[PDB]
Amino acid sequence: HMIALLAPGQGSQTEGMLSPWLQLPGAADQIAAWSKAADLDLARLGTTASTEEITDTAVAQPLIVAATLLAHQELARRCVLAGKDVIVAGHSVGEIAAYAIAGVIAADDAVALAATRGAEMAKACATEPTGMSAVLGGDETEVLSRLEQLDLVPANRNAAGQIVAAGRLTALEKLAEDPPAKARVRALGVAGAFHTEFMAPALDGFAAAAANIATADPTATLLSNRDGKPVTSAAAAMDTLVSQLTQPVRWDLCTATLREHTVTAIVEFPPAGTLSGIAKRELRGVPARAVKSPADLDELAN
Repeated sequence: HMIALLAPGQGSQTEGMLSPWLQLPGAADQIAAWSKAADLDLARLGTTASTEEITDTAVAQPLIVAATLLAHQELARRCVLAGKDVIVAGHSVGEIAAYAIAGVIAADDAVALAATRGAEMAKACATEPTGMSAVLGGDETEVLSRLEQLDLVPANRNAAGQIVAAGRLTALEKLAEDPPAKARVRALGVAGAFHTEFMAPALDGFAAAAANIATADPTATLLSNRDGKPVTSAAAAMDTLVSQLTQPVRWDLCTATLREHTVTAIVEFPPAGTLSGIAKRELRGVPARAVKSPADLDELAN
């Protein structure tokens, strides 16, 4: 059989998200090591900081990856999944955590790389007034067509009827003013058009950081948001990760690939979001587990 391990992206972070994890043995110590690598007080950020302060992309990205890996670390500690085949996939910034889960990069380097990705993208959000807006429902063709008409990018293709448009706020506003029939448009609380050319100025810093990190070929099937296909080599995986900075997240293609395999169970790492639910739609009959507390890293075995 095969267990799908899914790593969440931005939008799922919440105040105190690390509290229930800093109780584990070695947790606090790892956050200290990661706080150093990312030059960020992740400890206070994930426990006391306000949801508003942590919504800053420069912070939520490494914080989300940190939460994800703490769980993975503990999961690795108890060897609960030792011996079981897995397929790994992450959404957006979640890919960095997915890479660490799949053994491409060390956890400390993953968090620091995530912190760089956040600081660089934050910088990029300042070069143009951009944003992202979820578009739910509506006739797919009409919605997508409308997006191109407005110079908007379908930065996220998450599932049928589940897309995220991104571009200049100016174009996002014209979208919300006249939405395609039946389509709901909701502006997301993000500083810019992630996964689009508008993040281009963040490439240099992100690319340089990635090129200096020690990598290894994935120890497990690792999918990419690029096209839902696996990246089989360290180099291919990293090059794709850097490139994803300005490219659409094809989450729909990733889940389609999961279907191709014999995924018998779905595990979504914290801060648990909506990946489990999205993955359920295509992998019907497959049980899912939302990891939001250490008291969950047990059932995963059975």
